[PDB]
Amino acid sequence: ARIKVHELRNKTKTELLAQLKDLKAELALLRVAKVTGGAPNKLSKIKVVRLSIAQVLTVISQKQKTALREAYKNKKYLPLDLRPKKTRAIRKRLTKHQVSLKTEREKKKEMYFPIRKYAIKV
Amino acid sequence: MKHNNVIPNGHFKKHWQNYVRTWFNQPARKTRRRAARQQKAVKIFPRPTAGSLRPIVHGQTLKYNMKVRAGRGFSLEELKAAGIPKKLAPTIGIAVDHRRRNRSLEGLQTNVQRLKTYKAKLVIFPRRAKKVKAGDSSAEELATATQVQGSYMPI
Amino acid sequence: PSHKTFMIKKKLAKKQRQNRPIPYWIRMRTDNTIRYNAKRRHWRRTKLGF
Amino acid sequence: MKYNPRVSSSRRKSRKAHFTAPSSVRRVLMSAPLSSDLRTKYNVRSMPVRKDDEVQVVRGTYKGREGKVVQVYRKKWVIHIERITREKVNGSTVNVGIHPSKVVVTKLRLDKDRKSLLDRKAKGRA
RNA sequence: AAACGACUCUCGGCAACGGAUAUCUCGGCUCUCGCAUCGAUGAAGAACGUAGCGAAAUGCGAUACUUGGUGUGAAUUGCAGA
RNA sequence: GGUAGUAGCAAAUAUUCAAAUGAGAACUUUGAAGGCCGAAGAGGGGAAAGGUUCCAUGUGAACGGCACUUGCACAUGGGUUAGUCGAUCCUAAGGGUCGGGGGAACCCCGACAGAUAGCGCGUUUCGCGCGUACUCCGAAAGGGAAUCGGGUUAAAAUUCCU
RNA sequence: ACGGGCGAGAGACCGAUAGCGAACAAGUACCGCGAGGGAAAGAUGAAAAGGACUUUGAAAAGAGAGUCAAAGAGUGCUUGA
RNA sequence: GCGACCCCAGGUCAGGCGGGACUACCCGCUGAGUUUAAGCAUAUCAAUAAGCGGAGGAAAAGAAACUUACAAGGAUUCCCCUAGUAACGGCGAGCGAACCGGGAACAGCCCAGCCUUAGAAUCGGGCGGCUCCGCCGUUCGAAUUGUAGUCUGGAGAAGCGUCCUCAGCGGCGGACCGGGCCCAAGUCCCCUGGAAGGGGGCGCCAGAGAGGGUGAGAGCCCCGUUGUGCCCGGACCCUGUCG
Ligand SMILES: [K+]
Ligand SMILES: [K+]
Ligand SMILES: [K+]
Ligand SMILES: [K+]
Ligand SMILES: [K+]
Ligand SMILES: [K+]
Ligand SMILES: [K+]
Ligand SMILES: [K+]
Ligand SMILES: [K+]
Ligand SMILES: [K+]
Ligand SMILES: [K+]
Ligand SMILES: [K+]
Ligand SMILES: [Mg+2]
Ligand SMILES: [Mg+2]
Ligand SMILES: [Mg+2]
Ligand SMILES: [Mg+2]
Ligand SMILES: [Mg+2]
Ligand SMILES: [Mg+2]
Ligand SMILES: [Mg+2]
Ligand SMILES: [Mg+2]
Ligand SMILES: [Mg+2]
Ligand SMILES: [Mg+2]
Ligand SMILES: [Mg+2]
Repeated sequence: ARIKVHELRNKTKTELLAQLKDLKAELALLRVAKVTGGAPNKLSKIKVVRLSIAQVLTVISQKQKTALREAYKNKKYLPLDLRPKKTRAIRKRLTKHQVSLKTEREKKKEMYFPIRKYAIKV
Repeated sequence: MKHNNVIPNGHFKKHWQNYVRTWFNQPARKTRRRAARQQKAVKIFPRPTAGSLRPIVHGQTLKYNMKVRAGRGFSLEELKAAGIPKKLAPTIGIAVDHRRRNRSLEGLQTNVQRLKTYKAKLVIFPRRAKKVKAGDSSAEELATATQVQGSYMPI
Repeated sequence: PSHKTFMIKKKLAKKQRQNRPIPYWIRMRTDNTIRYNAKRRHWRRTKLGF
Repeated sequence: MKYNPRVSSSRRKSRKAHFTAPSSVRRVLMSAPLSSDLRTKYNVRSMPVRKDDEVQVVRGTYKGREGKVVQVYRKKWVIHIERITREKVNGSTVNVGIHPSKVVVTKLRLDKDRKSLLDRKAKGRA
């Protein structure tokens, strides 16, 4: 009778929404029982129902976000909420290629006269 | 003030207590510098740990002109006399100083001889293992190559 | 006053909720050090100063 | 003598770490030795105390008492055994907390994870 | 007749008042070492809520003392229930 | 600690009798009597300010400078219902600003150095015509759209019921 | 270079009027219109085994009794000038 | 009236950037007096406190329009010394560097201008692909009031000789870092104790006798500590080898 997350992931959006509606109705009934001097057995179910509602909402949200990420894959100008967060400073940084850019003379210098491997023995 | 004492002139009228530098980190600094040296030696293996070769120069002023010490880098004239192109010298462990002028024959000749000794004592690995170029060394010389820890040419 | 802003009324509601004795079962907790509600307030002793 | 630079010999730090240990760490801290027969059979010295383990007390007023553990009160650093109890002034019965280091495990409750842990412990001893 | 008692003072036992002393310490102070990571992709701070039973502290955001993944492997616990 | 069970409890005319409860009554409740406030009140409501002090039940300790059975104290519960009453709208003294001008800068002046907001008519939503640089804040006493009886609660009413 | 941030190791340092103001729901209670000011407060026992029951009292409690090695340890509870 | 350019105006036009927070160190500005001078005004306190701004993991400085006068050194920074010195100062009170010399660390470079004119060879945006921190194709735009390339004084351009040097990919390891798992020895006999972890006797481990817990001073009761072994993940940088 307990909710299993791995079983929720195998359900469709409509079934998840129906289960969420049923859980919300049960939670409302439990609140009514609580306000009407309900027994401790009914009161203990409030936590279970709230956990089930949270689990269903989490599964729905994760499925939707995965779908959106797949839809926006291999595409530029993603929604801000779907872009990497990191930090502000890191986001502002120059790319690795931009950091490695150099003038033609510097490239010629590194190609012609790199630091050689040498030893001092003989 | 009283008695016969030297006139005091202690410079302690500012907030000197906020500018006191203590040396409780001296052993830590020594350890950190040793660790940096060891890491550098591992990185530059098998290049000598003493660093690039430096020229022999005179001391400045009449107080030290009899003294000989190490300069920043070899002059362009010295490199030309020794036959070492200036663009190649830094890559083979020879420091280059384009500023130092050569006013006397003795210093120039001394540094040219020093460069010749370094060249005689230098072993250069090829850029590519299977390709041997003009300045590269023979396989026999390369095989018996080791990192030198101390100063290889004391002044 | 009878005329009060919504924000002030909500703050007063929170202050009323915070003005109560501690639950009895708090004193039975393992390694408990709370004896009573040290932040109790009476409308005549200490004013809220809003 | 300690040599690892990331471990402290400070009394204050060790006491703080022990007394602020979470439940997962407390389980390991609440270990007990195995009996001679179990030690010989499994080639293991000590194990964390489990709920349904059979235990014999070896120290204190209950030095001879033995039974099945019925509760592992990690918050109180004690375990409770089947019949090791006492009578209050009221006359009701209450279990007496016993520290796991002062008992001996005579029979372990075995499962897949317990067997895996026993095998891992025996492997190192070789 | 200045005796017995009362008062005051004084000394001792006991009982009070008070929290010194000793023994402690998940706190403080000092030195040294490692690393470099806030924010309009909305920071720090500020408010209001949130637990079966909480006012504060701690945590969290109407999925609200927590959802999910992973690790570990039989608890949480003041009480009750699951 | 002595002071010391001492200094003090003295303004606002005043209490008395019987009964009820209670372990305990000069101080609680009921009835009777004798007085006071005397409508610019010791009566009946509001503004600010307070914030649950409001109402019911119960009460160990503390507090209510004597006392309490008691209560503006403590504990547990309950209570504030609007198209018409207000805020909300308007603008007052003034405040805060764009641009511009100053200023190292925090900031200063404030529509004063300027291509204003936009507003009406008909429409293939485009055209035509007007368009003086703040369409912002600022009054629970200024201005201002609209409700009256009758009834109802332990505690709400021009808000609840008709 | 580094009395801030995250994470570590140490000390001939302090030991609850000391040591940071703060060993505790401390920048808290509380004060001020405001800028600001700013405390006090740690120790039962190995284990609650936290004192059943009788009796007097309106009650708080007292006198017995019980737990514990100990109540000459009875929740502002090591000792107690 | 049309068109080209210039300057400017309105856009919730397509896509980006900025404000603010923290204080130990760091960079810029502004800026006292208490105090000392046995009074006090210059001076001192101090190029400090307070005030206003701006960064990072360090900042700042940095590759000589330098130091010196030597037989000369050779970017910057820091330490020792120079030195309480030269100098400054009602030459009073006081204040006060730098060079040489010895050490720590070391690293050098990029542009503007005359020099494509047989054609802007340069760059940005959109769109479509790819081994996607980027590359390719196409189309619009920027730019001649100048984007690329060469050159930077140590040089350099041009010309002639020398034949000296220069072109990647992928695999497996090492190095660095962060984690996970197991692994030594008494709880033997007697006594006092509420409880041995105390005393006595007999044993044991130790590359582990650091530390902590458990009913009193616990190496062998527990966690750990010492030393091996195995396992997992980052950093794509350095390094060896191989095709
Ligand atoms: K003298
Ligand atoms: K006496
Ligand atoms: K989790
Ligand atoms: K009564
Ligand atoms: K201006
Ligand atoms: K203006
Ligand atoms: K009005
Ligand atoms: K009516
Ligand atoms: K204090
Ligand atoms: K005692
Ligand atoms: K293009
Ligand atoms: K150019
Ligand atoms: Mg003490
Ligand atoms: Mg009148
Ligand atoms: Mg009332
Ligand atoms: Mg302006
Ligand atoms: Mg208006
Ligand atoms: Mg810099
Ligand atoms: Mg000297
Ligand atoms: Mg020097
Ligand atoms: Mg393009
Ligand atoms: Mg003892
Ligand atoms: Mg062990």
